[PDB]
Amino acid sequence: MLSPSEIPQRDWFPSDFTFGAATSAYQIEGAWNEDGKGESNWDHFCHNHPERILDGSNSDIGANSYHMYKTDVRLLKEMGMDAYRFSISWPRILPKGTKEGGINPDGIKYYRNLINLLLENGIEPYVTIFHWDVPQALEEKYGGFLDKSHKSIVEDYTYFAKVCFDNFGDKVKNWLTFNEPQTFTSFSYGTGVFAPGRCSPGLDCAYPTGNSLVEPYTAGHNILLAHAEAVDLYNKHYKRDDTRIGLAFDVMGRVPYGTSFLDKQAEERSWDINLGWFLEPVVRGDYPFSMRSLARERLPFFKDEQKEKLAGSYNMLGLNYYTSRFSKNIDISPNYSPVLNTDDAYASQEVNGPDGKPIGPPMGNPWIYMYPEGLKDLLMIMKNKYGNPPIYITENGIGDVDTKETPLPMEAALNDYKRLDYIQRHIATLKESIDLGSNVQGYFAWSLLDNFEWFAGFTERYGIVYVDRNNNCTRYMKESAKWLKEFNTA
Amino acid sequence: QNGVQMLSPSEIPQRDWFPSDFTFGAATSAYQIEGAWNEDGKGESNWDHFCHNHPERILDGSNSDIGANSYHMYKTDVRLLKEMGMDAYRFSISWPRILPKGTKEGGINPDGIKYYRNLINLLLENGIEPYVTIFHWDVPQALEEKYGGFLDKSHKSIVEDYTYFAKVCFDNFGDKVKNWLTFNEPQTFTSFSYGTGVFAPGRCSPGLDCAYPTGNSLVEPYTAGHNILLAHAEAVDLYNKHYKRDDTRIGLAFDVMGRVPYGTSFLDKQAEERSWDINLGWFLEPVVRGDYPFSMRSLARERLPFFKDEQKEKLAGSYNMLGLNYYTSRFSKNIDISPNYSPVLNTDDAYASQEVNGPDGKPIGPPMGNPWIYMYPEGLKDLLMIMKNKYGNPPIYITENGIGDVDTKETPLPMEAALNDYKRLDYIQRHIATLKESIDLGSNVQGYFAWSLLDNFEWFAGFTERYGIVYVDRNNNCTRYMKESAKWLKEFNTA
Repeated sequence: MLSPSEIPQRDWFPSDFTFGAATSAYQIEGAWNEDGKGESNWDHFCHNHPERILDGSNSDIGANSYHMYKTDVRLLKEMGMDAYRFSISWPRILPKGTKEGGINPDGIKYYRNLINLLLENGIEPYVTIFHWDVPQALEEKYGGFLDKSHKSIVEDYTYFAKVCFDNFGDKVKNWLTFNEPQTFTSFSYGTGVFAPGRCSPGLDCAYPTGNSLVEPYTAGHNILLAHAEAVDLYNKHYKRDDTRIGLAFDVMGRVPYGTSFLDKQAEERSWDINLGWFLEPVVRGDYPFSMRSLARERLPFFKDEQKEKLAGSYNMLGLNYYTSRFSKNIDISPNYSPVLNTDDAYASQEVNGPDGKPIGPPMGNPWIYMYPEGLKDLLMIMKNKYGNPPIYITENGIGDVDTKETPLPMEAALNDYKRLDYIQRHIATLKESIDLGSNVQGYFAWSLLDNFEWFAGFTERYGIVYVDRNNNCTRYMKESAKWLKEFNTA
Repeated sequence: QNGVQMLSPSEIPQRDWFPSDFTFGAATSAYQIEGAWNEDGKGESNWDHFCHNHPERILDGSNSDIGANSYHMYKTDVRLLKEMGMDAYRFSISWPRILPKGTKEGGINPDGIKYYRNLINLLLENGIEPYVTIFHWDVPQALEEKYGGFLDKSHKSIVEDYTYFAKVCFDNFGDKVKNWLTFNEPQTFTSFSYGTGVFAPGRCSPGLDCAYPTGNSLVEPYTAGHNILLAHAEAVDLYNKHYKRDDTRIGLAFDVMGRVPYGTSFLDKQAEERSWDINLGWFLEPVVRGDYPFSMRSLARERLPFFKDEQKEKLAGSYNMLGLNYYTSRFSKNIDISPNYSPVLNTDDAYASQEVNGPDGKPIGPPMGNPWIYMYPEGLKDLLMIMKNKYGNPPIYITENGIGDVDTKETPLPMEAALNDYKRLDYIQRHIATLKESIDLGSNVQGYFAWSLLDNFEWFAGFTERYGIVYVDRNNNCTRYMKESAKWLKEFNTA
């Protein structure tokens, strides 16, 4: 269901508000080895462990955007988009990932052509420096963001950002240092469903030698050190009175399981372990109190000089919202003990509350339940607790299932009203939040293109534009994308 | 300052401002007023010892060997309450004056169960409901000298005697008293007795400046507190089957300072929460749900004992009414977890400081005279709303509230000024009015007790402070005179 008068109209938001779509470098690029591109960490994972991909697939082609960016810009423009959020392949720019491994010239040419073409068509680029693709070269030289020396990674990351600032600084006016560090670290060294795939012994991931209790924090700590270092560099030599830098946090809105004041407390620790873990540091200069008290020693401290670079190290914040959960309290005692870094929030995240019903109508996959109301909740917390800063909904959408046993007909795939409904609703929620005081300034539909979904392989289509992989990645606009064209063009 | 800015005439609390069933009274402490520490073979309490062997720990070196010698003037005491039209009267029973050994083997003091016996009937013969406090910091030196008192490691050598000093009370008294209070201000007791050691016996960690610097400021306060909690459920359960009655009620008295964030930051809001926890929740949460509050279990960790499920049962819901002792409030400023900070007292586990001055330099409220009471009636409302909205909105009795006029050797307080306590009158009228606003807001408060119906001994403060609404002439025959406050209260109840 949906509704006539309740349908978001472009003239519901200010003119300067921005609307666009987003994608990930590894998910759409392909050309995994074309033109001297280095081996990313995911290239390795997929190739050597196809048994960690729901369908054993990989992104050696993706949506072949590396060769078809011309059309990607073409869709966007006929869709009348205001901006395009894409990410840059660290391996494609720095094959060895280091300054001295050399700067691959082809990769620079690509992002220049894409950026220029996006600009000639009046589309603003919102670039994500790092979107999970860590050069495999660094992965073996000192264990990527798992570097316990805190320096190699920070310097190797900082130099990468500098190269980006140097070759795309005049055209790119909006930067994002990292994309969802909470996940990346949690999924790469906690559950281990992400590359490299480490985890505590006994658990089931590719390299069960890791430590789901101490690794996520180590990698996440470096990330924050790299952000502060890159942003320091940005503010000192590249920042213009009209350019911005920041980062995107993954986030699900938490809600009390029952009614006990205990579940409200769980909710708080939940928002903390999820959003605050990385937000609090870039805002005040240190992690959430809760975490320092529940993960005690397993969470490094920061030198005063670091606490200083991190605080206020942003002009805008990116929010990636999909669903929400119920947070039920879990008391401290001898009967319980944390398995994952995430179990430190001494709270469980349910989908179904005490009434047995789902926190929202299922959207098709194993985790997306529609609850746009949690979106407003998050927008009010940013507003009332963390200074109501410029927020951009950098990701939002759903993923239609399309597998071997239950392939999804192209005619049906193209008629995504479950998605069209989902988008309209969240976009309407931004009109409610704005009226409620939020400082949101834009929305990005997740996956302008159908593409690789990490461990989910090609079983899900998140795009608003259909990609025929068994053709020549030919593209066909979905109903959602067509509404978005009417929304922007009207 | 000296001048009192009082409430506008129209703003002055009237009696018909509250329901006919609300109750108004005054309160006192056994050791503080009784005196007669030994008369009639009464066992030595822990404070008798402290004061006698350590008069250096008393600001004026005195003790309460006589106090307000109420032991012989209970008739006069009740007569004042009658005149003032008081509805109830809170008081405590002296442990060593029922069992100079706190145990069966030690027996009982005939004249002990006599004193309190007459006291009650007399009170009941004037329409004055009695609210008795089972334990009020007075421990029989018997137990303290035996197994350290409430520092019992076993968790029963002391849970036995108490459950016995208690049970035996319900025997000779639980027949007239319709409202009981197991303990009074456990937090203060523990933290002051085995943390900063200002309270008998005076145990604080090495390096610290107390009488016996060999204790552990970070653990003892947590064990003594642990014991008191068990001793409570034990007793209460006993009273819930051997002395229970439909028109009776039972609970405990919690001391509590209001908490308000120091600054605008959300970090200070968080500090405030841990502060309400280390103070009120430490003991409240246990009797409400069965276990201490999350924050403490995370900040104090191992130092905070656990409970057996057959204990997490006898504590959960062990009360029909709760007692609140409110005096002042504080600003809670966040203090982060880091290599540069480590706890020294059991109270430092709140990772928060309790300021009196705000970031604007000014006091959270006007100083009332002594070293710690700042008038902030709003804090009382905040508390009542938490009891309401978070802890079930149970029956609350403001069991203590008042101020202490300073009276020392170097700065004697003339009886004339002592008798005109407009600073105290204003403090009471303001807190009483705050209850009227709390009642309209939904709070389930049902009574108010003025702290110290009598001028008396003030623990480590000795006789330097007069908290009474009735002046006591110790340099006479403890002759009593009503202060201006007590006179208004008589008009408030009588009008």
